[PDB]
Amino acid sequence: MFNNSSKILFITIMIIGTLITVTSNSWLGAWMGLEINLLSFIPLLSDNNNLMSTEASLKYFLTQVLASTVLLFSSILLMLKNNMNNEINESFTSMIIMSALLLKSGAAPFHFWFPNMMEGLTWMNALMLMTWQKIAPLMLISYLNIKYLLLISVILSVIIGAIGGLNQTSLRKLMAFSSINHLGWMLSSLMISESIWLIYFFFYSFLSFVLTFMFNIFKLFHLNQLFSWFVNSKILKFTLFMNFLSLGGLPPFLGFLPKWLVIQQLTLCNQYFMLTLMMMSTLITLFFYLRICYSAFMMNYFENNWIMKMNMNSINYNMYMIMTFFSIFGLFLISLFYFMF
Amino acid sequence: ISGKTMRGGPRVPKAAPYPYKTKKYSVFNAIFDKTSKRFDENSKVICVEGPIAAGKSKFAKELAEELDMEYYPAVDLDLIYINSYGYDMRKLDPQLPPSCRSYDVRNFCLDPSHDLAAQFQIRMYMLRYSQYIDALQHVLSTGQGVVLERSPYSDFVFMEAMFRQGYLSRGARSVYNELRQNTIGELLKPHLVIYLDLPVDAVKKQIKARNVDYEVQSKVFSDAYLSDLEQLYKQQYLKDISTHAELLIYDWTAGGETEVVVEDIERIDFNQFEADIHNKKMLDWRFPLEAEWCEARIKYCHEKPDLMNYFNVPRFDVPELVRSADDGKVWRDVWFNAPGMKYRPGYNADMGDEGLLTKTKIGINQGI
Amino acid sequence: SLTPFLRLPLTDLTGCLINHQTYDKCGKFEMKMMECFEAYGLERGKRECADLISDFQECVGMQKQLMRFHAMRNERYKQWLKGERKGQEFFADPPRVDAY
Amino acid sequence: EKSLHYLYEENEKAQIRLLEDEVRRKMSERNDYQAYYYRPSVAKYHRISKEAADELEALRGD
Amino acid sequence: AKWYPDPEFMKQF
Amino acid sequence: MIQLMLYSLIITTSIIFLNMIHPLALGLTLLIQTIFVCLLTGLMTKSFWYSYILFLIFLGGMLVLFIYVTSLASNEMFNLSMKLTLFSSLILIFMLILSFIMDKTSSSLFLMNNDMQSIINMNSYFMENSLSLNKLYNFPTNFITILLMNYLLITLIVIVKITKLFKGPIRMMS
Amino acid sequence: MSLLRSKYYDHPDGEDAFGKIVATNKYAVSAGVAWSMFDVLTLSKPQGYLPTLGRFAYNTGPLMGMATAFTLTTLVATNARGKDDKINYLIGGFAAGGVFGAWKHNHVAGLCAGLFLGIAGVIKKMSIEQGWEFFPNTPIKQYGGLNIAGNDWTIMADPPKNWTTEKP
Amino acid sequence: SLLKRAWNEIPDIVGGSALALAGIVMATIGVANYYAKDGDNRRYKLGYVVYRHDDPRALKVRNDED
Amino acid sequence: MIMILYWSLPMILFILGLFCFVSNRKHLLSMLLSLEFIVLMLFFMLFIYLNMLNYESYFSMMFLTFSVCEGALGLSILVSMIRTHGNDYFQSFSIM
Ligand SMILES: Nc1nc2c(ncn2[C@H]2C[C@H](O)[C@@H](COP(=O)(O)OP(=O)(O)OP(=O)(O)O)O2)c(=O)[nH]1
Ligand SMILES: CCCCCCCCCCCC
Repeated sequence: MFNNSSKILFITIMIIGTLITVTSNSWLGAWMGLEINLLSFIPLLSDNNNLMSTEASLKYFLTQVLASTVLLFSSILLMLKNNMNNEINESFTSMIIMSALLLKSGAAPFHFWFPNMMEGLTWMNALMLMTWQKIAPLMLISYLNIKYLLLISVILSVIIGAIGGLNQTSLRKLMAFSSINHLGWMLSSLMISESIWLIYFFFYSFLSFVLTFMFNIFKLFHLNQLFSWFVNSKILKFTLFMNFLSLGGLPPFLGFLPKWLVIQQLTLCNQYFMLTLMMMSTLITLFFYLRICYSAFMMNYFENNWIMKMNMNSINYNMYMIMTFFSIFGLFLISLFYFMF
Repeated sequence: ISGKTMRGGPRVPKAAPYPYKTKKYSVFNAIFDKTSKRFDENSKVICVEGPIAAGKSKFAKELAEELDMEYYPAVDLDLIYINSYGYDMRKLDPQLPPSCRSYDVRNFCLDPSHDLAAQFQIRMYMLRYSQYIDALQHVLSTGQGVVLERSPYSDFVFMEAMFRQGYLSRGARSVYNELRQNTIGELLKPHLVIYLDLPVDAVKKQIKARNVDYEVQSKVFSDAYLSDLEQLYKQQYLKDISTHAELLIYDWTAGGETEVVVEDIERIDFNQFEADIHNKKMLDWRFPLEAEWCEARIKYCHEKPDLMNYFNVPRFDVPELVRSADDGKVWRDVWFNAPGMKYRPGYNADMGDEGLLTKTKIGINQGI
Repeated sequence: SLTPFLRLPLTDLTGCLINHQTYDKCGKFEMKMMECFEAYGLERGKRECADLISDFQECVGMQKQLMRFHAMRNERYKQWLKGERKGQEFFADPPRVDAY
Repeated sequence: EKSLHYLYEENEKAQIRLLEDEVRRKMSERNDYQAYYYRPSVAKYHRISKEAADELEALRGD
Repeated sequence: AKWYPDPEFMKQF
Repeated sequence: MIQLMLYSLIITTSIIFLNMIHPLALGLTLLIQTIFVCLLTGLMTKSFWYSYILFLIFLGGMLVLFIYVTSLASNEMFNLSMKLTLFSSLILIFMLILSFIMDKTSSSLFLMNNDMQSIINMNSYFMENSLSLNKLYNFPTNFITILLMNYLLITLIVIVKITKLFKGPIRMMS
Repeated sequence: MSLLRSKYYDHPDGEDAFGKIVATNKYAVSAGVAWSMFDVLTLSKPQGYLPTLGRFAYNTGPLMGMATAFTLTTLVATNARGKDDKINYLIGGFAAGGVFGAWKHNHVAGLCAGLFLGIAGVIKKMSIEQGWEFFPNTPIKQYGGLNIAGNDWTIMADPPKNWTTEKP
Repeated sequence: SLLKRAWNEIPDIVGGSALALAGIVMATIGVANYYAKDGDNRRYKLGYVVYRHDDPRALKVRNDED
Repeated sequence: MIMILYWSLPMILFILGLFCFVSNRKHLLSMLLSLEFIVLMLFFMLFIYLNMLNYESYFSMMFLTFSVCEGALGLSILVSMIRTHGNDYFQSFSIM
C-alpha cells in the first residue's frame, strides 16, 4: 500500500483470506479464512513510530481472537447437534454464531472496540477496516435465519451509531460511529435481500472510499483542520463537501439511491416499524454530518494566514475527483443499472 | 567526505542518477530502482551556519565547488512573491487589505513591530521546509550530497530572538512551537554542520561591509539582538544538533579560506558511528536494509504533499495570524486573479504558454 | 450442507474438507441427503427431505441409539433401587470378546 | 388521446407489477424456481471426495 | 454577508 | 475409571487456572492441563498420534512464553490461599467418590477406539495412522495444505515485519 | 409448562389478570436486567457486592412498577366500561408515566413519559385490533439475484449425478 | 563467481543443494518409472479383495511371479 | 441429557477459559496463556467432533497451525508493545 511492497503482499493475502471466508460451504473453512484475514491485517495497522497504532492493533487482535474462538466453539456445537453444516430449525447455537459474527462486524452492543480503536489509525487503514473487514462477517450472517437477534442488533446499531457520533469532534471516531450507523442499514437489508445488501455495501464503500481520499490526501484528523484547510477557490470546497450530504442520504445525490433501495425492499417485505426507527436515526447522522458541512457552506471563514498553497498527490487526487463527480451527479445513472430488477 | 583533490578529479557517480523532478518515485517504482546503489562518502548533508552577516553564501558556494556537492542557498520570500512567470506580487498591495499586504525581509527591517512579521517568521520556516525535502530529494535519489545555507532546525532561534526583543507575543511563540512540534520530527537531521563563529560587534561591522540601505537604517540590528542570536545558537541549537551531527566551529573575524575548511572534513572518520546501531550520531541516516532506504526515499519523494499538509493546524486564539473573512475574499479575488497565478503555472495562457489544447502533464511536488 | 456465497475457484479446495464419504458407514446416507440437496435445494431440502436428514442425523450423531441405551441402563438401576432386581443377578450374561 | 395512451400504458404496467408481486410472493413462499429465491446447494464436492476415495482403494497395497 | 464564522464559532469544536 | 479421573483432574485444574494471578502459576497449571488433555484426547482415537502432536505444539509454545515471563513480569508476588486449596481438595475427593460410585459404562465416551471397531472392518487392520492422515496429502485437500505452507510463510513475514530486530532487545522500560 | 410461560394476548383483554401481570413483568425483568448488565460494568461502577445488587434493583424495580401499573390500569379501564378501545391503553400509559415521575421526582418527566407511553399504547392497540404485526416473518427473502444457478464459477469438473428428473 | 563465494563460505549449503538436486532428479525418475508401468495396480493388495469374473477390475489383475 | 452426559464438560471449561481471558489481569501474557487454554478446549471439542467421524481427524492439525499463528501474532504484538511503551500493563495502554 504505502512505502513497502510487503504491504501489497499483505493486501493480496487479505483479499485471498476474505474470499476464502465468503466462499466456504463449511463453517471451518470460513473460520480459517478469518484466521488468514486476521493474519493479514495485524501488520498493516502496526507502526513503531506511532504509540497509539500498536494499541489499536492490540485492541483489534484481542477483539478478533475472542470473536473467532466463540465462532469456532458454536460451529463445533452446531456440528455436534445438527450434524450438517447448517441447522434445520433455529436454536441457541445459531445465536452464538451470530453474536460471534456481530463482534467481528462491529455492530451494537458489541460495537465498543470499534471507535475506541479507530483513534489510533491512519485513514487508509480505517477505510480497509470499515469496508473490507465487514465483507467476511456480514456475508456469514446471511446463512442464519434469525429475526429477533438481528432486529435487536439493527435497532441498537442505528440508535447508538447516531447518538454516539455527536460527542466526538475527531473525524476518525465520528466516521467510525457513522460506519456503525450504516452497519445497521446493512444488517436490516441482510434478512430481506442479499443483493440489496450487496448494493448498499457497494455504495457505502464507494462513499467511504471517496471520503477517505479527501482526508488521506490533506491529512484532516480533526474537525477544525477542515476549517483551516486551504483551497484556492471556495467554490471548490463547497463542491467537495457535498459528499457528506450524499452519505446522509439526501437526494438528488448518489447516496440516496442505496438507502432508497433498502427502504423500497423493506416496505415490499412488510417491515414498517424498524424502518421508521431508522428514519429517526439517519437524521442524527445527517446532523453530525452537517458539522463538517459548516466548514464549506458559509463561503467565507476567519482562516489562518501563514499557509498559502495547497498540495496533493497526482494519481490520488486524480482518482478522487472521478468519484466526487459520481457522488453528486450519480442519479443520472439510474437508467444504466440493471441489478435491481 | 573526500574532496576534489584527493579524489584525483571530478566526482564520478556510483550509478545513474534518478530523474526525481521528472519521474515520480513510488512503491511500484521501488522494485526496479534501489536507493542505496548510489550512496557513497560524498552523499552527506552539510549545513553551513552562522550569524546575520558572516559570508555564508560565498563560503557555501566554494564548499559546494570543492566537495562536488549541490549548492542550496537560503530561501527568501522572492520564491512566492515572484512566481514562475517573474511577476512580483509586491505590486498588488494597493488593492489588498492592510492585514493582507506584502511583508518581506525589508518590511521587517523597516517595521519590526508589525503583526504579520510573526507570520513572516512562520512563513520562513515553511520555506526552509520547502527546501529541506528538496535537499533530501537530492541526496537519496541522485546520490550527491547537498550544502544548505540555513536549516529548518536553525529557525526557532530567530523566533526566540524576536520574542525576547518584544516583536512577538506569547501566542505566536506557542503557535510556532506547535508547528515545529508538528513538523520537525519527519525530517532527517543533517550529517555535518559548520558554524562560523563571530562576535556581536563584528557582525555589525560586516553590516557596514554590505552597505544595503534597509539593514543600515533599521533598528533590529542592535547589540542585544545579535547577542540573543549568539546565545540562542551556542546554548540551545548547536548543543542539540551535536548529538547527531559532527559540529565544526570556526572563527571568521578574518576573511578565511575554504580550503582548510575542506581539509578538516577528511580528517573526520564517519565510519566510527556505524559500530553501534543505537549510536545517537548518524542515527536518522542509518538504514539496515535496502527496503528501508527505499522506504525513506518514498517518504521524501512521494509524500512531500504529506509533509506540506502537516502544516494545516488550527490556531484561532491569536489575532496576528487570523485573516479576516472579508479580507480573505478580497485577497483571493485580487491575488488569484492576478497575471501569472490565474491557473496552475503550467497551464497559463495569459503569459504566453502554447499548446494547451493537447497538454495533460502536471509537475511532481508542485505548488498549485 | 451450507452454500457458497459469491462462489469462486477458491471454494474448490475448501468444499472437500469435512465430509462422510471417506470410508465411513454413514456417508451413503449423507450422499442420499446431498442428492436431494442438489435436487430440491438447500431451502426446499429442509422441508422435503425430513426423512433423509433424520436418518443421517441419528446415523452419525447416534442420538436415538444413545437415548435408547441410557434408558436401558437407567431402568436396570431403577429396578435395583426399587428392589425388583436382585444384586446377584443385577447384570446379565456377558458377550464373547470375539463377538462384535 | 395522449392521455388515453399514457393511461393504458400505466394501467398495464400497474397490472404487471401487481402480477409480478404475487408471482414473487408465491415463489418465495415455496422456493420453487431456480432464479430468484433459490439458495443453491451442490453435491459436487461429496461426489469428488467419494470418487477420490474410490480411486484410493485401488492404490492400497504393496 | 455581514456575519462570517469568527474564532468564537471556531472555539466550540 | 481413568477417564472419569481425568475428568476430575481437568475440572480441578480448570478451577485452579481460573484463580491464578501469576503467569507462572498459569504456565504450570496449563502444563498439567495439557498433559491431562493429551491423555483424554488419546482415549477417543484409534491411534495416539494427535496427542503426541498436540504435546509437541504446546511444549514448543510455552517454551517461548517463559522467556517473555522472565523479560516482562519477572518480578511478581505469589500468594497461596488456604481457601483455594481446601476447595480444590474437597471438590477433588468429592469427584473421585462420585466417579467411584458411578456406572462407568454410561459415563464412557461413545467415540470408537481401535478395539471398539468391529472385526469386519478391513480398514481397521491397516497401519494405525495411515487412513486418518491420508487426506492431508491426497488430491481433494492437498491445496489446503498448499494454503497452509503459504500461510506459514506469510505468518513468518508478518512476524519479521512487526518485530523489528534492528530496534534492539526487548525488556521492561526499554 | 407453568404460569411463568404465559403471554399477554393468550386471553382477551380484561378476562385474565395474573398472566398479564407475569408476562408484562417478564418483559420488564428482561429489559431491566439487560440495561443493568450493560450499566453496572460500564458506567458508574459500584465496586461492591451489595451496591451492584442495589443498582440491579434500581434499574429493575421501577420497570416492574411501570408494568404492573400499566397492566392494572388497563385491566380496571377494561372492566369498568363494556367496550374495549385505545384510550384505556392511553390512560395506562399515563399511569406508567406517573410511575416514571415517582421514580425521578420530576412531574414533567411523568407527564411527557405518560404522553409517549400512551401514544405507544394506542399504536399497539391499533396493531392488535387491526391485525397487522410490528415485526412479521419476512414473506419475500431474496437469497440472490437472477441467474443464481448460472454463476457457478468453479474450476473442478462435476462428476455425474445420482439423481434424475425422469420418472421410472 | 557467486558459486566460489558460496563454496568458500558456506560449503555445507552447496553440498546440501547438490544432494537436494540429486533427490529431485531421483524423485522425477521414480515417478516416471512408477507411472511408466501400471504402478497404480499393485501386485500385492492390502486387505482381502475378491473380484467376480464379469467385473471390470478382474482383467486388470496381474499374474506375475514372486 | 445426551448433550449433558457427553461434551457438556468442555463447554463449561471453555466458558471458564473465556472468563479467564477477560478477567482484570495486570499483564497481557496472562491473556496469552488464557488464549492457549481456550485453544486446548477448542481442540477437545473439535476432537470430539472429528472422532465421531472415522477418518477426518487430519483437520485437527490445521486448527493447531492457525492457533499457533494466532499465538505468534499475540507474541509479536507483545514485542511491539515494547517498541512504543516500556511495559505490558493493560492500565498503561490508552483507553481511547
Ligand atoms: N526576521 C527574520 N529575518 C531573517 C531570518 N533569517 C534571516 N533573516 C534576515 C536577517 C538579515 O536581514 C538577513 C541576513 O541573512 P543571513 O543571516 O541568512 O545571511 P546573508 O543573507 O547576509 O548571507 P551571508 O551570510 O552574508 O552570505 O536575513 C529569520 O528567520 N527572520
Ligand atoms: C519439482 C517437482 C518434482 C516432482 C516431479 C514429478 C513429475 C515428473 C514428471 C512426470 C511425467 C509423467
